[PDB]
Amino acid sequence: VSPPPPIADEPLTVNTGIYLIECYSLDDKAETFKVNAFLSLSWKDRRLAFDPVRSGVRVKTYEPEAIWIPEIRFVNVENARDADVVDISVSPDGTVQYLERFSARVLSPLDFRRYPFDSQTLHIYLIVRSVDTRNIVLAVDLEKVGKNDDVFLTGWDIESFTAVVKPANFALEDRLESKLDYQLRISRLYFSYIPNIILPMLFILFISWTAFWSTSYEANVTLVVSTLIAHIAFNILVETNLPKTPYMTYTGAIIFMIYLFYFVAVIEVTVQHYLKVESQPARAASITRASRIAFPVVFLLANIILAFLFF
Amino acid sequence: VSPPPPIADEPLTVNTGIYLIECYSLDDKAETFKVNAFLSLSWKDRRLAFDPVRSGVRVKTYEPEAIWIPEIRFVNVENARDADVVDISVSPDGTVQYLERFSARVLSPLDFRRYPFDSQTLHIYLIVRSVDTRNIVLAVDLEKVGKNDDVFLTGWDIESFTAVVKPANFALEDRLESKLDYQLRISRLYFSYIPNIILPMLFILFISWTAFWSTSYEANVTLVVSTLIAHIAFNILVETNLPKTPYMTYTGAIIFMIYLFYFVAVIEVTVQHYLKVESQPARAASITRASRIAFPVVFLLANIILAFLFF
Amino acid sequence: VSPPPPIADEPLTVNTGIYLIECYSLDDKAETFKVNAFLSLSWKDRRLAFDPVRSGVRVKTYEPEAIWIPEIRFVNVENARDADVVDISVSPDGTVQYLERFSARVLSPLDFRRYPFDSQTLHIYLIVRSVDTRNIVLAVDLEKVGKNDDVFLTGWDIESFTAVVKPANFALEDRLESKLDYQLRISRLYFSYIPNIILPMLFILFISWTAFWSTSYEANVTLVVSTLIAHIAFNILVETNLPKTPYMTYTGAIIFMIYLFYFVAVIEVTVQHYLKVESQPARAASITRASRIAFPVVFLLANIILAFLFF
Amino acid sequence: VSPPPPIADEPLTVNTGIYLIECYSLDDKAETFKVNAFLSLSWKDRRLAFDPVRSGVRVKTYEPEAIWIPEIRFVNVENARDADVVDISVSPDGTVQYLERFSARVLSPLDFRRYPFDSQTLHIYLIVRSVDTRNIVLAVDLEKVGKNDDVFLTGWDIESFTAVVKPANFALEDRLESKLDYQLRISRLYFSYIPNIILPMLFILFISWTAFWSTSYEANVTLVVSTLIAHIAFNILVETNLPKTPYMTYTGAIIFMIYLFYFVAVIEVTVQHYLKVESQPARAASITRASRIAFPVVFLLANIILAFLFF
Amino acid sequence: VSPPPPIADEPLTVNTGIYLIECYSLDDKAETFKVNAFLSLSWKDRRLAFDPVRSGVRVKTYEPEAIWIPEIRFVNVENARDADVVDISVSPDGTVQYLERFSARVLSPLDFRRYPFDSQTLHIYLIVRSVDTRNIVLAVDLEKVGKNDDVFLTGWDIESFTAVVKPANFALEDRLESKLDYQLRISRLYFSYIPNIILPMLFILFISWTAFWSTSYEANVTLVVSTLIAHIAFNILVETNLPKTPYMTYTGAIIFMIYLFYFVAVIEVTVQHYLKVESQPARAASITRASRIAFPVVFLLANIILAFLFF
Ligand SMILES: [Cl-]
Ligand SMILES: [Cl-]
Ligand SMILES: [Cl-]
Ligand SMILES: [Cl-]
Ligand SMILES: [Cl-]
Repeated sequence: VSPPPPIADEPLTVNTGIYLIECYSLDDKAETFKVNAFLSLSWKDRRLAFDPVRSGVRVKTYEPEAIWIPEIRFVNVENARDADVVDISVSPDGTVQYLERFSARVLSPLDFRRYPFDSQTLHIYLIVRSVDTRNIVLAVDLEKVGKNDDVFLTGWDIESFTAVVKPANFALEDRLESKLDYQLRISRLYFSYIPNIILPMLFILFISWTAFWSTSYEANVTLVVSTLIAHIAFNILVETNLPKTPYMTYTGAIIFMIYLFYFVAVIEVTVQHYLKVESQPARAASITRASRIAFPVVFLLANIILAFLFF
Repeated sequence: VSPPPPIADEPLTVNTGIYLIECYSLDDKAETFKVNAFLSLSWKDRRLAFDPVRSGVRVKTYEPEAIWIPEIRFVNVENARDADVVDISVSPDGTVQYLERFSARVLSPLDFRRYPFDSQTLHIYLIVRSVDTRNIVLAVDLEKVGKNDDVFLTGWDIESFTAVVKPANFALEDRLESKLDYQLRISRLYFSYIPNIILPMLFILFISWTAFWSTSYEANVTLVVSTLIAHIAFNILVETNLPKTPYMTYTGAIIFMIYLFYFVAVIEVTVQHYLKVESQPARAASITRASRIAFPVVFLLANIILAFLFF
Repeated sequence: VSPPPPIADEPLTVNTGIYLIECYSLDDKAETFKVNAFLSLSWKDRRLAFDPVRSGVRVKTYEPEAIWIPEIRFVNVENARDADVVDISVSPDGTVQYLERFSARVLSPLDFRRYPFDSQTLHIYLIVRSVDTRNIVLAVDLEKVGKNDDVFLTGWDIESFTAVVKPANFALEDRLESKLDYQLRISRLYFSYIPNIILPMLFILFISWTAFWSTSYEANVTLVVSTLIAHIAFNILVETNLPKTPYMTYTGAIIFMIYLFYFVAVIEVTVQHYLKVESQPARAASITRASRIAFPVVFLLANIILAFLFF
Repeated sequence: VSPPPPIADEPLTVNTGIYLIECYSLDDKAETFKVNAFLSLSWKDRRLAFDPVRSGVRVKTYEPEAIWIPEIRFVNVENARDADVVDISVSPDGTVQYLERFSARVLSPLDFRRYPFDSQTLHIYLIVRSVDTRNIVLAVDLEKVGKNDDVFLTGWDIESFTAVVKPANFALEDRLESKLDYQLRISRLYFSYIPNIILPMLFILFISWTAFWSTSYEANVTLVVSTLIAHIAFNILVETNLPKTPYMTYTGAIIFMIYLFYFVAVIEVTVQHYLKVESQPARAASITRASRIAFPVVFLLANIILAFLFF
Repeated sequence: VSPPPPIADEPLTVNTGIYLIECYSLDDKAETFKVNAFLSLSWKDRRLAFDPVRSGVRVKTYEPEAIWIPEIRFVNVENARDADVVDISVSPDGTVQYLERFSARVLSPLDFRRYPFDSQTLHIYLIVRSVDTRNIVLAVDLEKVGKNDDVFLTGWDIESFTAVVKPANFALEDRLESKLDYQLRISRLYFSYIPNIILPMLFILFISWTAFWSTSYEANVTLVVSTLIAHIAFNILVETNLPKTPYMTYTGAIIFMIYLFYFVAVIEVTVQHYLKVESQPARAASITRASRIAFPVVFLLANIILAFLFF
């Protein structure tokens, strides 16, 4: 089977449409997401036209083998989609109505700089390589584009499944290629963030600060070092629930600052001691009393600057 | 092969039935479960009818190729099912008796808010896309719906495999679609919950409370901080056995409250000390003696409120 | 091709036999095991019979397409087996000698209640669905059932590959089905159990008991709490080597009791102190001296009761 | 279905070209990377030549079956590529223009000796086995070699996709084989290295050094041992983000030196004590005061030697 | 197509040869290794013989369909190999020259008793099941057996790819089977063993021994228990880099002995104290002074006995 010849110097337009049946398995690491959906295509193959009175039928159904179907592919798929033809329906003028059900692991990039307040746009790029006998351009049939209301992505809000109606046609390896963009907007919904990650991580840091209402260097050391280990222990626990990135996340910035607040604390404790040791206990208690208000206020301000810096 | 024409303006009813052979691989994370089962279908194709005395046979067996079979699919499957035709049997009136054996990873959502007392309902949605020449509606043949007594899901009680006899018919991409709901009820059976998760997590919290029958700030600090690290260490150990959710679980609420009870404890210990340090040892021991009854009773009440709040 | 007609009202018997070539990949979690083996089948198709003098041949070899072969399947397989026909040989009386080489992930349940002294029986269930024209019953040909001497399952002793010659025939979806049971007996061989898991877990518990030959509440606390953390640390280390179950294991029972022996220990230490603190040092040292013999003996007895309870 | 006969004794040159569509899944462990790309090939099969006036066509398009295509393979692929023919175009002189779209997991080795400053060269080796009737040599058509601007490898800078135009021809199993080298240059971009790995690992080491401005052997021990455990705890946390190699990495060298700086520290602390214990408190404080400048300066120099040694 | 008839009562010899292209993915756990290679076969089918002057050709190339090819398989493969025919060449005497490129996950057993000094022999078993019309024996063509110089197995030294020229012919399911053994010798090259695993594990054990140059039971307890936790912590870190076996490894024996050296140490510390407590400080310091030389020397000897015991 060969492409349908053009009556005039015109390209064939293939009216696309993707309906998400079930969208799942979003790999925050691999920047992948698996989607099970419907692809719909329509074009005019005048060779396939018929007289309905003579044929005794209003619409003829054909097997993929039997007729010409355009080589539609995806740019950002891992390996080729696991498609299965659902229906092929030729109207008496030659307007083929194709529908397939596919499932493919897509590769859209993810940004976690604002984690756990991050929001994504998941791309699904449709392409069609123009043949040597006639060029092919894509088009979005807005009716045949949608999503099932039951489509669920646990911990995310599935905002909208839209499509840039504008196909960015370009040249590749001395041939025209028509490219459509299907964008799936999702926004994070991490509820348990504060009780699971921040709130307990804050208490461990606060427990460390009880070393300013103490003067025992033996108690002070246990207090600061022990809480530091408790901090690292808890970080190991929330390793799962955290973004594993080559850049700095919003949450990653907070965690880092907390490591520093342990470091500064130890300095205070060591100073408070070395002053008392060197018999200057005025400046010793002056520094401890200061820290009481200093450490918290500074932390608050720092976390404000920090926050606004990302948002 | 074309669909069977109606006698009048009626739709074709396809009598479904799923028999679970072996149900396994329930991913508590991915909200998936793999199932190996039998799909049975029945409809009336009057073209296929015969006079048994003339044909000399009671039932004729046909190859899938040879006769018309309806395109039945699943909505919530990951990738297409690994089906295989077992038998096709046409009775003398045209009633085709189809049977296939399949295996597919299903996507039903899971709720762990009541963990480890949670109970699920696992959905398997059957669909059939109506042809352009006649519409198709589904039906449940209650007899052909069941499960093998040996079907095992370790740590769960497989309650019932039922089906909502009511097919929710709807319109999609300008065509009718009939949808059936097959629900598999499972309820958790986590026996070792108390000895594996709660009982050792309780002892570690109690060990921390022995700081109210002490007055040594050096011992008190070691006691509370060390048990806090022991708590976090044990949490890392039961990380496996716990639900990894964006919402709060019943168990997750208990764990959180325990983090707080360490925080409050440290405050007590710091207060008991700062009072003794500031030479007010009456209010110092008053607070320690109070906590002895306070901390436990409060914890008990809190865990009662907590419990009833989920149940 | 259609089934071989009976002489009279008798069923066709298909003589089975499975020879394990290589048995591997036993998932203690998923309760699966992968097996690469030979399936052999024999039945009498009198239509296929020949006069060897006329045909000039002793045995005729046929292609699977060419002749009738019974639909043999497995009940507890994950997805369909990766079979490949090795040989089909018809003797002059019609006795077909079929042989295929397959590979399938089986689903037999595992019991770890006696871990690491547990022993399993791995089931491979063979079925054959009776046709509408004649019923089919299975049979074991003891000669064609065996295993390669090189079949290895690391850490297990492959005891015996046997088969219950009795096929449990039953009714399913209005038809007879013959079911054979192929059992593979394996017994655990965990040598390094004592040096890897128990022996170091015992020392950590003993180190904690050196708090009865001490009177320093500062030393006593460090001793008990630190060893408790060491205990939990080591439990995290042997998490791999341990059974992850919703029930109680033999080993899991020991581990739990050890958590309790830390709890009781802390009570002793706190009591020894609170008595010395309240100036009753007779009952203080009496309790410490007692524990010296008490804690060990009690532990021994408890571990005896415990052991006999499972065995 | 036979190769094109040579005009003279010269070999057939097949003009190659790979265009990376989407490059992803770089396994730092398995030394693999998955790539989805276009392979383009061109050669002259004079048998396929035509007179365009007589044939009434400018360019003839053929099915892979219909014409001779050279057996092109990859050396370093895991399993065979998931290729799909996009277009085959024969010009009137016999110049075949082949294009396929493939996806294969490649096996290029990785070197992490300079981690996280490492830079790789990812090899994709193209081969063609010379037939018994005529030899085949490869060639790079620089125009048909490139990459999509959107090709992303998270945490890496995709420098250049080049090809050594020189095909290294050699003999294998008594036949000529032409081998082309496609090199993909990538350089690491680990931004968060200092805040995620080094900076907190440095603070923990510094906290340990506060034992030189102390004289309490009880505090000194807690200080050094606790930080050592905090060190090991943090190493467990950054286990993910680190190279798991049988050789020494740059980072691995730093980590090792840090383990040693804890060891030397403990010696100091033990010495400072044993001197004070043996009533030689001049050499006791002399050693502590020394370490104050010693430990840091030595560490700095050591890390300089260390650094220059890899770079 | 049927097998080539013999001249007399002789068997057909098929000259084998495997050339490793890329050998990778060695699972130390699953005892598997994936290999991408060339399989070459040669036999004499006198039916296929030709007169080169009449045929006008030196060598004729045939499609797998067209001529008879022997059913060669592997014994220790997981699932069937992903083979692809590269070339079939018949010389004028009937000597067929077959070549295929395959990729299969092999199952050879591994021994880690001498870890990280272990050395393996990786088996690839070739078999051919003799037909009912003529028997088939295998043979090694030493020329067609080899490996690519670039074949890499990270952390191992690929010593030699050899083959036992002696095919172990045997009877299975009433038929002859010829079995060839292809052995791949590999020896471990774990360079970073000492700096990554032993050297830091030694320091942690030595840090514990600084309790013999101390008399503070409070310091002594912290010292020994803390280092024990540091030991367990480091063991968790090197869990990756270690062999997960049901038997005892060389390394596993060292680790165990170290657990014991902590146990003995605690006893010393407890004794040194209980003697000083019972006012016998001569035997108290005598035991501490002894241990100073005892513990190290004993450890050295023990590690010598230990070492020689495995080697
Ligand atoms: Cl695609
Ligand atoms: Cl489906
Ligand atoms: Cl099966
Ligand atoms: Cl390839
Ligand atoms: Cl094979």
